[PDB]
Amino acid sequence: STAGNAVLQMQAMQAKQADIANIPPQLTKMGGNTAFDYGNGYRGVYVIKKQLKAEYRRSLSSFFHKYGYKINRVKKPNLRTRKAFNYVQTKDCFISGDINNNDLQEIRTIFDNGITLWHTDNIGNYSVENELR
Amino acid sequence: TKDCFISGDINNNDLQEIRTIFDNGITLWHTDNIGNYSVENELR
Amino acid sequence: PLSGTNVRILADVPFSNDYKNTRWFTSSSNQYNWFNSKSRVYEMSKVTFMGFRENKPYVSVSLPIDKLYSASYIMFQNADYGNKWFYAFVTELEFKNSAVTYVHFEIDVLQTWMFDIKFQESFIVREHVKLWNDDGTPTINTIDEGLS
Amino acid sequence: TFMGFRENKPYVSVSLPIDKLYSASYIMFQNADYGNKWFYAFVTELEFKN
Repeated sequence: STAGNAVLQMQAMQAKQADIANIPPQLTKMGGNTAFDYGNGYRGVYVIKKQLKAEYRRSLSSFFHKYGYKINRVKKPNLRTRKAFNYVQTKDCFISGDINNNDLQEIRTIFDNGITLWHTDNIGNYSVENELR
Repeated sequence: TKDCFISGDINNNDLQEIRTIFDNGITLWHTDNIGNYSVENELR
Repeated sequence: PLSGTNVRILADVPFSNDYKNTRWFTSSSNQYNWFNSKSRVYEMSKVTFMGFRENKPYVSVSLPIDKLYSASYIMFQNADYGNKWFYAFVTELEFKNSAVTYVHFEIDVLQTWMFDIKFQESFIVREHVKLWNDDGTPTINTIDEGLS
Repeated sequence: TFMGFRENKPYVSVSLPIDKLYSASYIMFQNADYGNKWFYAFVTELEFKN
């Protein structure tokens, strides 16, 4: 019931079923008629900025907010970057220090299993902004 | 069935077992020749 | 909970230790009034719970195993939590002699602490959502169910 | 004097009944031999003696 596999199942339940192509199937028919294009004011280049639907923004934003981004690189973990909380999950992490190797081995597994580190006494209140600094 | 709901005047322990029985699948016979699948088994 | 007051053993409570279903109430009062409405199999003004050891906790009920079949639930108060009602499942019946019976229980963490919990922002797999806008137009729900 | 003598479960002997210890969540203590280090521990479970 570790926080890590909890997140993994969450990744699985909202798993990307398909990418959005954004190639109009009517591209083929667009040119050919110059009188049609210039008549209706089609001319030069157009810059069309597209962004995902609001429904999925809420979804993904909420997810990212609680459990951060996927990282997949080896470094020392961000433990105190945000104002409120930092989620941290590692794999085969290395933690040293003057502690009996039994306890030290347990701490390693704690971060290997994933953990949220709070910096404000209002623990569990995920409604905050949790910005940097 | 899957996550079936069966109610009635029975202790919740037994009732919970019956639910699992149908959740696991079962053949209910209506003729005394049990296991004889060679019949037509039509409606009515 | 060591001791108990105003104890009632309850029948006709449908939900069980599966915690797949339970009855949800609006107020501490509404909770009690619902539970109050059952056909009372047994009552006691004070009870010393004595199961305390290995863990099976229990009560000593002075009626034979017969007539005690209907037993489904227990609600009781404690001196230390004031007039807070504690709600518990009837897990098991065990042989005492043939005239008074042992009724063992399991505190319902849902029913008991129901109004004492605060739910915070959590990932939710499924829930019942608002279906229709005011206009009669359908609310937008496009999450891929993955169903044929 | 802590007496969770068995390797895998340690405890303390608290001279107040079990009903009053439900709220118990955590334990903090120092040791004479490790100076002023504070030790922090979860209250895993309550067990009835008398």
